[PDB]
Amino acid sequence: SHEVEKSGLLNMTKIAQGGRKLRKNWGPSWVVLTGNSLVFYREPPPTAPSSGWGPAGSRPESSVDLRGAALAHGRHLSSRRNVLHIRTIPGHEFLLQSDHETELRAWHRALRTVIERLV
Repeated sequence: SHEVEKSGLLNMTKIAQGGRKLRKNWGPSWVVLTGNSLVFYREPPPTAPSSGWGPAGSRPESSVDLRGAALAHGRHLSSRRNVLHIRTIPGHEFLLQSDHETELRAWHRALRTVIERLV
């Protein structure tokens, strides 16, 4: 469902788009996890960021379908300490990273839970 599972600021880079490799370009992203998607915003909501979406007129930069997505530690792809690699069925791949180990850990567990429930 579209109910929000988790939201938070993470550093993110695209690694591939439709199977085409991209050079890393790390930047901060306001991230929203639902029961079926990961949604990226350029900046966090102007207020009440724990709502995930913030105001309904706030437009995301991009979104991916998590059905059949795969998660792995991102150590082969980045030297950054706490990094996760997500690959999605249309061939979009990205890394998510945080300086805070506990935050990235929670995201890894949450993403896996959402993904498993979609099987």
